[PDB]
Amino acid sequence: GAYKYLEELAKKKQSDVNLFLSRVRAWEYRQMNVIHRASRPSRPDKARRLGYKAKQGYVIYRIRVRRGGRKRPVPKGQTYGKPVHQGVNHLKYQRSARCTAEERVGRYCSNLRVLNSYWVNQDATYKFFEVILVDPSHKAIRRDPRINWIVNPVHKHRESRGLTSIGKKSRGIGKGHRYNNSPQHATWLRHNTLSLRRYR
Amino acid sequence: PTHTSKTRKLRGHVSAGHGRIGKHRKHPGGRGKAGGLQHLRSHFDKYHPGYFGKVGMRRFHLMKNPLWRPTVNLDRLWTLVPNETREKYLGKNTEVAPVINVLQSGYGKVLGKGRLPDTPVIIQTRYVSRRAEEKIKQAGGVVELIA
Amino acid sequence: VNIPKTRKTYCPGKNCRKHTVHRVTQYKKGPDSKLAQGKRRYDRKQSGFGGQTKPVFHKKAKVTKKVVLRLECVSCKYKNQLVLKRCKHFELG
Amino acid sequence: APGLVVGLNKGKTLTKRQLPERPSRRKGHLSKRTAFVRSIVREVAGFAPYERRVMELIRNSQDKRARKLAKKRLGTLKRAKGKIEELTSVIQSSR
RNA sequence: GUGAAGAGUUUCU
Ligand SMILES: [Mg+2]
Ligand SMILES: [Mg+2]
Ligand SMILES: [Mg+2]
Ligand SMILES: [Zn+2]
Repeated sequence: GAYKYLEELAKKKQSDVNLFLSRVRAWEYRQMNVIHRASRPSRPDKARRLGYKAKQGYVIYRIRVRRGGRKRPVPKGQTYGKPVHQGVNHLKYQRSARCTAEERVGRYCSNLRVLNSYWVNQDATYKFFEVILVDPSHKAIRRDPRINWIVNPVHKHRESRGLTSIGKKSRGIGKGHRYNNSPQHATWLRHNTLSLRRYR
Repeated sequence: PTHTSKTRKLRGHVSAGHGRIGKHRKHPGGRGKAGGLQHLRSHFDKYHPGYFGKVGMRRFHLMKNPLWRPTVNLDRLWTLVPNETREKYLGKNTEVAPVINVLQSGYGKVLGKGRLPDTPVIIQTRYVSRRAEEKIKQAGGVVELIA
Repeated sequence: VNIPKTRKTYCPGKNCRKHTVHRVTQYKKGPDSKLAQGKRRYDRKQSGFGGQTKPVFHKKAKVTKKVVLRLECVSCKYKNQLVLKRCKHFELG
Repeated sequence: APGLVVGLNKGKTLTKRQLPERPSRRKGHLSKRTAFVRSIVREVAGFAPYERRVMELIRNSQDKRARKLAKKRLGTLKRAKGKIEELTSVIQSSR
């Protein structure tokens, strides 16, 4: 159907069609609020594959996030420590800008659950994302076995605990030798806990 | 137990055995084994020669299972077999010769130390030394290689 | 000092294990590859904040280096190295 | 397949048998519907600017320059060689 | 981003 065509065309971000549409939409986005409601997904095919459905209780929000690194917020570049910690400028936040987009939209919609998010645009100053949210109080959500899980209280603010797709990526959650540091603190605890058995 | 400890004997002896001149201060030559090249050199060079420096190649991601190969000598080969098998073949004349599968006894290579009795035996092993194979063949036995 | 550009010496090379004529030259250090593991390690260590991470020699003296003679067997292409005492002046032939 | 632990065909000799088809290994095949969709999309979307630059170098017979540019644009040489072959087919498709 | 001259299939003022 149309979804395959939208998926393939979305891969062509340098084509004349997508370059033009990106320019006009980025201009339009910069004219409205940093966080604003989207009436519909700008990328319906991308939204579906990330869990979105066109039913009551699913909500799309758009947000722009400042690009670039994290300047150390210390008074006059003064760090009061050893030279290894004197850096102020070329530093980087450990969470993705997409994660920040989810965090801020989740605070903005504190009655909703953040499901997922996707990139839509960027200029030199901002990256634009659309965040998919679900109303756990809506009956259409609570009676739906495919999205029911998110009502349970263990899924409260899953974006704040790195439990969305981008949150687990930023946490380095993965299988095998490349992710041995694993959940870091839990792995660290296992290796730094002295185990003293009853030798009898 | 504390009752038999030297601490109990030093009650009333002011310096607790650590001297009046030199005392029992906090770390007076540094912590741990720091200083092996400078003020501890006369100890390191006398009791731990070879400590400082690098020797040989690195090997990234060593996995020891493909290297597994415990060894058994010829003088232990007949001890790997049950007592009933020894009595049946060892020293007798039989049409069949016993099979000693060294791998199921936990060995990957048969080495040549010691001697064998003069009875035929079939030694099943992944590896065998040259001298071990010669002595097995002199006893009338054979080596058959396995995986 | 004055050292002849040619000398007849024992050749340790496997094909000429005898006295042969050699061409004499002074040894000079090679030009410091960027791919050597120690340089790769040092460069990785020096990146980021923390400043200078390893000692650096700020002085220099004892400019009398031991003279190292490179002896090339004329025909065999075999090269040998010979060490002499320190000196301020060197001249081949 | 000597049945030893050393040599070319080492290892214990068992009765070999044909493993069944794993459909996950079909990935990477080109379905006829997907090829049709991509041809339509290539019609609607054009070529990326670097793709046009690479094709121009191909059309001027600057084969090394095209390889250097495609590798520089895409990262690896392996992706470059695949891209240059694809753009070469496009160029000859128009001829 | 969009257009015009000039320079020994191109991008520089
Ligand atoms: Mg989970
Ligand atoms: Mg005292
Ligand atoms: Mg004193
Ligand atoms: Zn020689």
